[PDB]
Amino acid sequence: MNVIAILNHMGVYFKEEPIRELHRALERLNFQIVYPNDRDDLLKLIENNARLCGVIFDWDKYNLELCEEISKMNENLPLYAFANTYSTLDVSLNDLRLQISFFEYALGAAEDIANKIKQTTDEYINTILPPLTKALFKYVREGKYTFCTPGHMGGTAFQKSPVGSLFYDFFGPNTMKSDISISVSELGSLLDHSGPHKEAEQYIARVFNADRSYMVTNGTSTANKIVGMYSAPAGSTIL
Amino acid sequence: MNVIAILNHMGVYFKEEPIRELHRALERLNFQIVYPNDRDDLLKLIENNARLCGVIFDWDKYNLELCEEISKMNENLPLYAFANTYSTLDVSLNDLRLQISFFEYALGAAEDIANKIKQTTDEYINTILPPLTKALFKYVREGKYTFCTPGHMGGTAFQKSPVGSLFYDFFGPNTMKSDISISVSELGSLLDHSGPHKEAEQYIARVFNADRSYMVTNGTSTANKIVGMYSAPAGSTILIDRNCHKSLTHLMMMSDVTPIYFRPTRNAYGILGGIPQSEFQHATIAKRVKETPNATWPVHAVITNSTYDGLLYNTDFIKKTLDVKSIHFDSAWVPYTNFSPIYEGKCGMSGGRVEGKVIYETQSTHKLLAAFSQASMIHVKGDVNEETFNEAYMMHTTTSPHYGIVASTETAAAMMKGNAGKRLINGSIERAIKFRKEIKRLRTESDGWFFDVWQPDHIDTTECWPLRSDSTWHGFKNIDNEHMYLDPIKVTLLTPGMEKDGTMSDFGIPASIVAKYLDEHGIVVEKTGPYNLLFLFSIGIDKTKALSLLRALTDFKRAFDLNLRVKNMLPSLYREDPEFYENMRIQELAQNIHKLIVHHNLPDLMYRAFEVLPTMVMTPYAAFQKELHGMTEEVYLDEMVGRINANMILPYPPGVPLVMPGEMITEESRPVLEFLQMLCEIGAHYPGFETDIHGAYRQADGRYTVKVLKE
Amino acid sequence: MNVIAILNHMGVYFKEEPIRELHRALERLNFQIVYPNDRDDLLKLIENNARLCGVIFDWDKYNLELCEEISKMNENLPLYAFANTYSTLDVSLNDLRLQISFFEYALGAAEDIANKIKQTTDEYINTILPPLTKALFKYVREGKYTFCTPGHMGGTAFQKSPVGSLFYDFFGPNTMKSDISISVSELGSLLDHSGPHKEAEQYIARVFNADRSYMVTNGTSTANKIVGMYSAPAGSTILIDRNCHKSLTHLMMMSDVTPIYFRPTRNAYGILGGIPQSEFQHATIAKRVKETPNATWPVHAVITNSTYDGLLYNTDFIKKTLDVKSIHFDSAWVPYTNFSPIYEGKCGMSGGRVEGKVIYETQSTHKLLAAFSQASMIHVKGDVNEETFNEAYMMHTTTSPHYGIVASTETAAAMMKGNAGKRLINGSIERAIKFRKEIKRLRTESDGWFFDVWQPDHIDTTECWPLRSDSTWHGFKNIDNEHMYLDPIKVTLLTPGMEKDGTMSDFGIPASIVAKYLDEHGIVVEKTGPYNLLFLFSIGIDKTKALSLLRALTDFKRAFDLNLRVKNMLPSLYREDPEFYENMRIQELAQNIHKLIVHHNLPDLMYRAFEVLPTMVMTPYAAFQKELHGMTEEVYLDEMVGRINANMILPYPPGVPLVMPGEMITEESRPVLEFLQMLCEIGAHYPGFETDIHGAYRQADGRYTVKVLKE
Ligand SMILES: *Cc1c(COP(=O)(O)O)cnc(C)c1O
Ligand SMILES: *Cc1c(COP(=O)(O)O)cnc(C)c1O
Ligand SMILES: *Cc1c(COP(=O)(O)O)cnc(C)c1O
Repeated sequence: MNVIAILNHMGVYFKEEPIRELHRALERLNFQIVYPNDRDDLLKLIENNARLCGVIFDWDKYNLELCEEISKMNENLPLYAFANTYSTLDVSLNDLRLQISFFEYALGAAEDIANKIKQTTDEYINTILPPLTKALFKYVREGKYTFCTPGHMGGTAFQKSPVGSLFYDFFGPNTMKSDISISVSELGSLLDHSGPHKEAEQYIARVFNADRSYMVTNGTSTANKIVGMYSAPAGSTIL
Repeated sequence: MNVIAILNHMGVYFKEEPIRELHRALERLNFQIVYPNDRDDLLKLIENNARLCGVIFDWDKYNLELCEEISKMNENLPLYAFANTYSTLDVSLNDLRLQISFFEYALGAAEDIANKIKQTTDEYINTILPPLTKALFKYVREGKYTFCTPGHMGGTAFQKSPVGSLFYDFFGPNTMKSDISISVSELGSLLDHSGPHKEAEQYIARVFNADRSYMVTNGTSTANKIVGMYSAPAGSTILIDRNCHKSLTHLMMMSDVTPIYFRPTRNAYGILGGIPQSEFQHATIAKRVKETPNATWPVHAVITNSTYDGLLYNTDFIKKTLDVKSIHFDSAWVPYTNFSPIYEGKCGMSGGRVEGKVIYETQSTHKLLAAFSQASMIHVKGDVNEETFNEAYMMHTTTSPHYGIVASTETAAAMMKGNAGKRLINGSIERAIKFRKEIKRLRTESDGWFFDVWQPDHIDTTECWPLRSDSTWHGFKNIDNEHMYLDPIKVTLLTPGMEKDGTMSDFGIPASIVAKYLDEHGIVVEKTGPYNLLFLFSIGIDKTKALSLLRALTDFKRAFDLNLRVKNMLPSLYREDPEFYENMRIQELAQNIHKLIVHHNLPDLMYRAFEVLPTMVMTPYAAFQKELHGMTEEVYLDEMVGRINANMILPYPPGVPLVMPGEMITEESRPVLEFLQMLCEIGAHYPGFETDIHGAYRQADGRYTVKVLKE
Repeated sequence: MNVIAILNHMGVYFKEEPIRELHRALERLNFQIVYPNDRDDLLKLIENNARLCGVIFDWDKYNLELCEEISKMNENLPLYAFANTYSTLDVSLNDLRLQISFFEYALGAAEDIANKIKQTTDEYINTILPPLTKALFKYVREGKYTFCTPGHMGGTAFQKSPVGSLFYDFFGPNTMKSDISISVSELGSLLDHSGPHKEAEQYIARVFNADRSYMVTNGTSTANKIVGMYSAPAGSTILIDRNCHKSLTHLMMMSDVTPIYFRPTRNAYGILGGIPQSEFQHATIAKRVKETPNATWPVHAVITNSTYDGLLYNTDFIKKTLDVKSIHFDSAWVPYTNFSPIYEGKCGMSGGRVEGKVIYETQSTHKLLAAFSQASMIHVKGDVNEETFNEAYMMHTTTSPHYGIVASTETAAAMMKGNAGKRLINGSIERAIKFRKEIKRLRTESDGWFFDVWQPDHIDTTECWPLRSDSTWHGFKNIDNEHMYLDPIKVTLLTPGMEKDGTMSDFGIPASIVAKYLDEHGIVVEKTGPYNLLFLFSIGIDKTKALSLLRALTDFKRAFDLNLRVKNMLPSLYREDPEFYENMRIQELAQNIHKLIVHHNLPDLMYRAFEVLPTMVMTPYAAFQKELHGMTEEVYLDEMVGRINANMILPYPPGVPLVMPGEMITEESRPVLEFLQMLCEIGAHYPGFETDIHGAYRQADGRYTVKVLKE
């Protein structure tokens, strides 16, 4: 997730020069820059490419041809449209879910714009991800809780055995660090149904239209036997 | 400041080759080179980009299309125009302030041209900056004076402590070196009023049209106490306005004076109007003198122009009818009524010197300008004693002023002179009027309810809209004509909830709910409460911050029409009480609060609690003296009829004082006490909307207690 | 803060290879790598270099030589010690605050180690900083709030004007972004005393040993007015010291109180001592009450501890003999009498809570510490009312404080906490005692006259030298034992010119000539005049600024013994009058001024003028009321016997008040007027050394005029 789109070329210099200054500032924080062509070019960069999170275009050029087609696909994609002096909204742009970030064409302030894009991108990551997954990714980058199960502890024992180094370098460092048990306080437990695990049951049942949705960790073949041991008395009758 | 512009391309080689040689010479001295396109390209590099100082163009190509448009934006802007053999000036280029530097197209002399541009740029910096700020910047680069105050001495002690290195590296090396005191000879002292500080006081008064002006380093709240302690002896009489600030109340509590409160006008939405013209008469002021025990002739008058909302007065009528030798205008919200033709004769500085009188103003600096906090001014228009007024200024200013704020106080005045400063006031007005038209355009075309702007039906003109007597938008009963004006930059948004006659309605959304939604995206509401919203459109609000407010208003209608949840809209309000705000939606909360306003009747109790002034027993100065002795007690809110309060009641909403410290609530001020008991019931059922009254302490049962004086 | 230290070299390859791999990984996250030599090399990288936060060393090599010396300086300093297989702790390493992070020498895992160092470094930053400063740094990096105050909003308006870009590019981007008001929820408000501002009052009072410490944002001159406006009702009685500051005089002119002036001790050199122990008795205070009309029992006492020269008193005797429920200590020059064992029982905060009394102190911040200007504190030691004292603090502090100074006020209290902060107090004392020994060493070994330090004959000890009764260095006649102390960091250089008995000599150089000579190299004398030179040896004076002062003193003896010209020695004085100072040398100017002091008799006319007290007719508050009406006139200096003055006379030298506003010069105070007429004659012959008296206006003939009240 580091693709920034810069659509259209006004042909002037006071608008393209800030783009050239921003081109060298976004690459310092690991971000790919793409230059789409016409309106149909930007539409192909959203359905096909899924690692996009930034769309830069002139607000006084396509204010109704881009704010409608993008909202039908991704209703939370951060838009980095650049407005002008005589810029305004439209009456047909009220019932659309968008995230437009306005800016200007000022020289020297390209460094401050790069910090706002990185902060806005972090807000999009924290929104599309559930709170249970957010706690797992944050524990890897921020988490030094030792003396906890499992025994590998993010792949510590694999760095001592020669055969264990081949199994740790196959998946990745972030793979073994995300394999933790219920030995963490800020993540709760699955059997306790509290904390992040409590909000996960309400987030799945609401989207899938249900009242109480669980998470079976042994496939469907095991989940069928859980229901069968609830409404089947001894010597009764099942269909 | 290192941007050099090279406009156009002649196509020839004897003119473009010196440009290529100069391109490699200017980069050696840290200068950015830009290549604009046509004539409209260079015009966009001045209004948007402010770090530009060099314009290179052919003189025999655009000698009239560039020398006129640039002169309308900046006067001292250097113009590095290249002339030819058959080149001359124009008759239409005599009354224009420009700085044209001629050169040639000689090869090999590109190094000598770069030295001339660097010196010209240095002369531009030493000219547009005031001598006080210029001497401060030169002292940092050239200044090795030791054994001086403060103790940090440019950040010397911070390099020895491990924790001090994090605080020094945050601001910068040039930040701590500029924080010096009066231990410098070539910069003078602020209390001495000599040297660079003497020329700075005469420069600020010339920009803001005044005779003498000081630099208060403790905000406007302190500047109001310096003037009040100059024309109000012990046992005199002052004419302070009712809509006073928290600092203005302390002025009455620190001086043994007998104030006379006025009766400003107001409507039903809570918008503070103004003082009628009948209160400024001679028979009206003299009538309240005999009725008030221990009161002589008023020798000072305090007028809050403008108020907290943003409604100017008419100084052309006050300076002639009001017979007060010391008239004060608390200009804590209009530090710009000078550099615009639609603001002539609206403030105290606009006009001439009034004989036998004097005008005082406390223009705020860190409010609607661009400077550090705790900065104010004292504008004096008249003939006052210099040896007497100087002693009153030292009673509120320390002997070691912070030059980091003093340099910014004068900088805000230097940013206003010239065409580059006039476009900041007019630029904010054009962006404000444009935002006013975007609301009326998205109101009729929309399908449903929409926000409204407290403005007349005709806003095509570009001036202050007068509050006439044949209009229905202001809603003021019996208002004086040509006395109350409207501030264009002070856009007052009205939320649907009330009618045009002052009653209520079935469908309505309070302004307190919208204020919480704006804080989520990052919008701070200045004033909120019943059905009104206030925003600040100063010179710092550019086109990005202005358009960000309209998008947040359109998103509130979408989330309300679709009936969303509180958790999926207001995450900050959900964290206050997740149990109560669980199964509650955005339409259930907006309708339950609206029914409480109609049931408790807010517009009627608020309008009748501010007009009837409570009986003032003693002076506000005597109320604070009894508190220091220890004769104070805490009683309940329902048990206080006939007692003398100790503090000032500042209920939110709105934001005006209710009972002054020293008054008594008798049988005449009955609706005054009913306003306090009404807010305690409406602000106790739903979390997040608690009652906010400065003076009422919350206990453990819900009943608020106030501090009164013992009998 | 990005210095990582790697000590020693094992010589093996399995330990040095991970060091080289980590060298290429730490540089990717901006970190400086250093390689010290032996054990003494690492110790020099902590005291001198404060930007260090990482020490890498072998655990099985120096487990006891490094874990003890480092803990004595910085306790929270992270230690990246690398252990081995057979590694263990020590019994002598239990009572030491350390942060040891164990690692291995695994290849390829250098990337994971770099992430742990960056996370550990972030923990050190989020620990040594107070929560109020932590919220300010996080708001700059993370903050998207629009429509806030002030109008600049981190420098938005400065990017639109050409003159505004020069003021924004000087400080830095992070400077203007940290200047926000009380419009932020996650930072609280200063007037509300909640959130981060609530924990800041408990963090400063705990370190400085207090119960309620506030943050004044207008210097010490304003904090003294808040204390006086709390325990001094109208028509009461206060015990203010005679050697009061300019702000302390205005406190008496703003409150209708009856002050009682003391009679501190003094010598002939101009160094004022302190209040004797006989003035604190019950028979002395009650005697002046009956003699002074309209005066009751004193309820507040203002004690200047220490004075302007730096002389500590004895609080162990005042808190028991002085029967005042509100004893104030003006600690504007000793913000460190707590972090050293040689300062116990010398201030009001040292010790416990006095039964029935309260201690109020206004310790300065931008005087002898490291913070922005206009910063002070209010220390409360006792059981007082919180709701009553809160109203007095809001009468001098604006509603929109400057967080750039508030963050620096609490930072000064955090830079002194811990052993890393205590080394700055003890380090400044060791550098001060060393400077005192260098003067006596260069005095006897030299050939001729040399400067002298006002210190006892025995300075081998490291403590405050008491002023005994059997000594001749202090010169105070009839002084109380164990009452007056000496500040070691307050070195007073006594220039030759007077004897040890109080009379005059034949060969000497006044201190006024030396004061201007030090300014040529960049040294400003704090206090000069007769034959004294006061300096400040705070934490800002490092080993470079201390040694530079002695070198400038040795150059004055060389230029005076060789008899040089004024033009080739004092170029600043020569530019004032090149015609008069043409054929004049350094010996002719030094001998002519010395004869004028003996002729006019300065020590006798100064010791007798400041000793007696003029007849106080009315209170200082009533003197300012008559000035506002306009009954003030300007009379000559020779025509004022029997009149009432309006301003305070502050003659230079020395720098202490002479006549308070509201007193009368009759037949008893005859030497008082003789001191003013003597300075008008000695300061008129030679330019540059003119008479400097705050209150006397210079005319066109030479005679100074003062402002008195009309009869
Ligand atoms: C495939 C299948 C299963 C097994 O699914 P798993 O998730 O692998 O356990 C169970 N029931 C039915 C009807 C299936 O088709
Ligand atoms: C905001 C305001 C003040 C306080 O301004 P500061 O400069 O922060 O002291 C004082 N008076 C009025 C009328 C105000 O609106
Ligand atoms: C220097 C001084 C002051 C003034 O200090 P500021 O912080 O600049 O206001 C006040 N009182 C005393 C005793 C001083 O020495």
